[PDB]
Amino acid sequence: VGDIAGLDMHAAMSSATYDDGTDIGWSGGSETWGFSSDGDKGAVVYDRDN
Amino acid sequence: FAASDPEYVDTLFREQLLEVVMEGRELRKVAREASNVINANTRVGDVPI
Amino acid sequence: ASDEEFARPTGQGAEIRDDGETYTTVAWNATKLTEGSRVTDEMRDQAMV
Amino acid sequence: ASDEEFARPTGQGAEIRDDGETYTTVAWNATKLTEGSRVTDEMRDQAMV
Amino acid sequence: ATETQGEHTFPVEVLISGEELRGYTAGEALSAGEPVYLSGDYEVSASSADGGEFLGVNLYDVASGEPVALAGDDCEVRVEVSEQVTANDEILPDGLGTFETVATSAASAGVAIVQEGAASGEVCEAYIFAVQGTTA
Amino acid sequence: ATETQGEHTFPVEVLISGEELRGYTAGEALSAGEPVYLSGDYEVSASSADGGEFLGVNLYDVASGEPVALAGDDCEVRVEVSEQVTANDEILPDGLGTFETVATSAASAGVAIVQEGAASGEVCEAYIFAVQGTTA
Amino acid sequence: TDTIVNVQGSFFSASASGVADTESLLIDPQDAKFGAIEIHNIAHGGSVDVELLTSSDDTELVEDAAVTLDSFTGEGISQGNQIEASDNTNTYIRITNTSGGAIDIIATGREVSQ
Amino acid sequence: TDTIVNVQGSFFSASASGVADTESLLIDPQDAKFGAIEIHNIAHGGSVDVELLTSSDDTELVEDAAVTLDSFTGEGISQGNQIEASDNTNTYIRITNTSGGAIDIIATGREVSQ
Amino acid sequence: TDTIVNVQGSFFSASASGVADTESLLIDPQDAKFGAIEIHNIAHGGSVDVELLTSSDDTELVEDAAVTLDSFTGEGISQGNQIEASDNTNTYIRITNTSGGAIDIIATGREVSQ
Amino acid sequence: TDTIVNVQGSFFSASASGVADTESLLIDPQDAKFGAIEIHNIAHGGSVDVELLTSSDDTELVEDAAVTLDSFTGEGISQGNQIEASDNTNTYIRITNTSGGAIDIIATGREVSQ
Ligand SMILES: [K+]
Ligand SMILES: [Mg+2]
Ligand SMILES: [Mg+2]
Ligand SMILES: [Mg+2]
Ligand SMILES: [Mg+2]
Ligand SMILES: [Mg+2]
Ligand SMILES: [Mg+2]
Ligand SMILES: [Mg+2]
Ligand SMILES: [Mg+2]
Ligand SMILES: [Mg+2]
Ligand SMILES: [Mg+2]
Ligand SMILES: [Mg+2]
Ligand SMILES: [Mg+2]
Ligand SMILES: [Mg+2]
Repeated sequence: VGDIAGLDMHAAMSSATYDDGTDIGWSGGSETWGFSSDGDKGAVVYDRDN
Repeated sequence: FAASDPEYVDTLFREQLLEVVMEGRELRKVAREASNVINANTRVGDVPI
Repeated sequence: ASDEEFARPTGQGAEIRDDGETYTTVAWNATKLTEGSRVTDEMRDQAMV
Repeated sequence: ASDEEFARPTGQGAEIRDDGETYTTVAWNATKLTEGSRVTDEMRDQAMV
Repeated sequence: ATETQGEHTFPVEVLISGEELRGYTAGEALSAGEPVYLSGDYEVSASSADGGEFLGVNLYDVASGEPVALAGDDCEVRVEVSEQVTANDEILPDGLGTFETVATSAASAGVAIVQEGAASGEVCEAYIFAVQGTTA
Repeated sequence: ATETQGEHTFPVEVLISGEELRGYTAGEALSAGEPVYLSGDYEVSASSADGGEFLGVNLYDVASGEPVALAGDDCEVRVEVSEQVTANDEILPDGLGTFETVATSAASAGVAIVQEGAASGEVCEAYIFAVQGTTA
Repeated sequence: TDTIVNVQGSFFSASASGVADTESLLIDPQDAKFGAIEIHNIAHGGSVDVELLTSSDDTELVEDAAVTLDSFTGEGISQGNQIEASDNTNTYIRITNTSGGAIDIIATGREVSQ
Repeated sequence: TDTIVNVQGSFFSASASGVADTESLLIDPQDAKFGAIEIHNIAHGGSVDVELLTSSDDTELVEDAAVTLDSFTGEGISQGNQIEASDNTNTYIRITNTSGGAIDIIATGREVSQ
Repeated sequence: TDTIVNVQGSFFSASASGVADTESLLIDPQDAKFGAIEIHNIAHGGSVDVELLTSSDDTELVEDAAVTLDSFTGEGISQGNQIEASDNTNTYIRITNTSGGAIDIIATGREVSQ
Repeated sequence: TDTIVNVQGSFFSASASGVADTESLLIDPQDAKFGAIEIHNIAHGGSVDVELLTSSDDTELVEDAAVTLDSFTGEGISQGNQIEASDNTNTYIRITNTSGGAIDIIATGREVSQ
């Protein structure tokens, strides 16, 4: 799981942690963090150094 | 109000510019491994077939 | 203990507000589970086991 | 930095041409995140933790 | 006032910010977040409705005759409401251990301003800014 | 508010004294010394005229949605007035980013008291003593 | 040579009891696990208009395109349809009651791969 | 290249012999091992009403929405239907005898995934 | 013995809102992930001409062959079609508005292997 | 329990533009990678005869048997057919123009196993 598709780190994150804008003073991001319905962003694959 | 950043952002200090410039797109470089390489003695030459 | 929270986005010079660790309990109240069995002396004598 | 581009084919004794490194910036604008809590001295003494 | 995290109910921390924390004596048994007024000399009891009876809110549970810590004006507080409050609503004591809006009450000026709105029976966040005593 | 010293313009220090400095989110673009009220949950917007809309003065310039600091009550403040103010005048927001006297407004009570008098468009020194919200 | 049994892929249904004289059942492919639906059956306890909609929003119906497919009269069943809707293509099906009173609507079919 | 043989469905049927003059056969998807059913054939020994119901209980019929799909006169077969019902949607199909005497009813179809 | 569940297809749709009085929806198989499409449903908010085209270019539309399949009159739906197109065969479907104003067009189907 | 998504078919099409007054499109199963074809759609830009031929040669059309299946008239579409041909059975389909002028022809279908 930490060594898949040429990736060498898995960063497992929480459901609550993305900014949905419901917390006070937090201005929501553009996306939906999830994996349940159309447009849900469930993973990000990336270069750690960028 | 008291002295604070949003008031004096460009009058008491400069916004940081990072010392490291971040790299653009790197293209894959393989031709030397991927072919027979001739280090030619001349700019023009012929290979016998 | 209470759940972890997210720290609060704040202005400069503004008061840091309190959201302290908050506590509760679950109360155990151990319930006496009991079981009895009675046997006569003649039963105890005559049984093979 | 701009992306890597490709060198240009040239005649012999001819002027080398310029496609030097061009640059841009990415901004950051850090937001203050704050958390606070308060405890009375008597609570601090009496608590098991 | 209480908060839910799964099956657990937690005691709400009445104080969000402020240092206007003052010692009185309880004239009766008081609960946390309860609005209170002066019933005798340095002695506080729970507020009745319709104004003229507010010094602050009680910070922890006390029996009758015990020393109370009170949050006065200049405190941001988590307080329970009997009706729907929007932000910028003025609230004052309800008479029921809670806050209601100035709009609902027979009074015409409040003691706290609502900073975070809440439904009936829920916890708003408010800023205490005034005291009400007797004017005749 | 701003201060001309020859060719130079300087920002006016909004805060004279006090520690009633509290964090909110800007509901619109706000400028230093501007009066504000709660437009949403911990969200503040520019006050309108005739009272019922005051929490404090904006300490520094902010864009919409940014975290703002306010001076609330028990702050002494430097603020811009739309009319002549003498000492002991009660003032509240004019709806123009400035303050006016209670005497000029349709309101019957103010939010600050003028300590140092000023002409129209100039900086008075005032003490913030109240907040005003929705009473119906 | 290898022999396999085929069971048909997931059943889908949306239903409403006592939908009012001008209200609607909205069939949303978000409710399907495969994200896309094919409606074979529309059962109506009175007259209904069937409408096929595209949304301008990925998650809620905010109408962009709308076509009234057909109007069914009285109580009955329509079967053998292939009315097709997807979440990723943002399509919705609305069955609107047009009887002079409340009706019951049941729609069924199957899930299709998005 | 790989070649597979497809055997269709899993068989589903409900039946009643001599259902009384005003009584009914209740087709319940809970009887199917995959939990959903698609009825194709209704054979009826006399006149019948077909009714499609949603229940308000997860396991028993407690009527919420109800629609009479069609009425079949006389004795015969209705074939090539696709009346669909499932357990976790609590859907039910009722065949009601209207003939005024005792009749035989046989419904057939196949199981479908839940 | 070995028992598998079959989901019946992969979904495809093209849609346009307010397509003008002589404009068209181009249904392009290059938008499908499997490379070929089969349109079953055309829902039309007014009158339309349906046209099938071969391109002389592998990726753009440069009309080699064209046939008007049918003309649909008024608002409605055509369902159960099998209008077929793919990238490698350079086939496109064009739905052209013929109404005296703008309309909404929704086309649906499934993907087929290239 | 194991669940599979079924994408149907492999696409097949032959087409021609401006085929002359008595010339033809020869639909040849040798062009299918699976060796056999089932044709669903014949789009014709004028009147055409459909003809089905067996060849006495494995690779070229040397007519053994020939049958004219139908004559279509005007510009239009014939859809949902199952006209069928394979290479090892040396079967060819000929669409012959009868319009008295040049027309466009598009045939589509899917590949079948040999
Ligand atoms: K005060
Ligand atoms: Mg999407
Ligand atoms: Mg040479
Ligand atoms: Mg908390
Ligand atoms: Mg030169
Ligand atoms: Mg360049
Ligand atoms: Mg303070
Ligand atoms: Mg969607
Ligand atoms: Mg059930
Ligand atoms: Mg269930
Ligand atoms: Mg192509
Ligand atoms: Mg190609
Ligand atoms: Mg052959
Ligand atoms: Mg052979």
